[PDB]
Amino acid sequence: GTKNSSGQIVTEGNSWSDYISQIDSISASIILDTENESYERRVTAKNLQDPEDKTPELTIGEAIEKAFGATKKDGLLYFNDIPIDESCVELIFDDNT
Amino acid sequence: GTKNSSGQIVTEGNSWSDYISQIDSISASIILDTENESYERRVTAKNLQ
Amino acid sequence: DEDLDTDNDNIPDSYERNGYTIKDLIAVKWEDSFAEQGYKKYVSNYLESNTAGDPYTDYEKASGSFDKAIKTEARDP
Repeated sequence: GTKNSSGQIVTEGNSWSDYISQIDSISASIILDTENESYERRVTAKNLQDPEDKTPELTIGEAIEKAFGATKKDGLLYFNDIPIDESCVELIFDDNT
Repeated sequence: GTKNSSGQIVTEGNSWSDYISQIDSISASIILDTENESYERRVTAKNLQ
Repeated sequence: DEDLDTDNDNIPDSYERNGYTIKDLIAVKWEDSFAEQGYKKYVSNYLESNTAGDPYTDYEKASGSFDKAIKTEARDP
């Protein structure tokens, strides 16, 4: 949904398909799973190879803190009174990453 | 195919039928045949009348 | 000395001579001490805009502001 000049929004001719692949070309995929729901986000990264690219980069802990709305409490990370660390969950990577 | 002002070309609503007969009204037809292919061209002539 | 015939938004001398380089969305002269920075060299055409029959022009193709899913070796014209 996007709004034109008259203040109303329109959903006609605006597909979601023609923004899929581009996002999956430039982003990292982060999947969280609690015991009730799941969450899946895409965060943009910095291609370090080509030097005209100006994208402000982060680390993976910063990206987890930024993507989900998660409070830094005493240095650690808390999300809906759940502790999230590198020491208190299970991390799953595929072999290339 | 013809190109508009934005540099891209369009093929929609441009038929080839509505230029057939006019060409066949004003041209001479030349057919060459070699032993591998054939070629057929139309060259305009001069109505002397 | 900006006598570009086609409006491909770039210097015809930097077209026909040595080359050029898109930096900060502008086209500057090709330097010989730029390969170490990560930049590359592009050589193109001036008498026509789309010098490979792509749907995009040279300025759309060098500065990669055309589609982000295109692989990076399809950047040079």
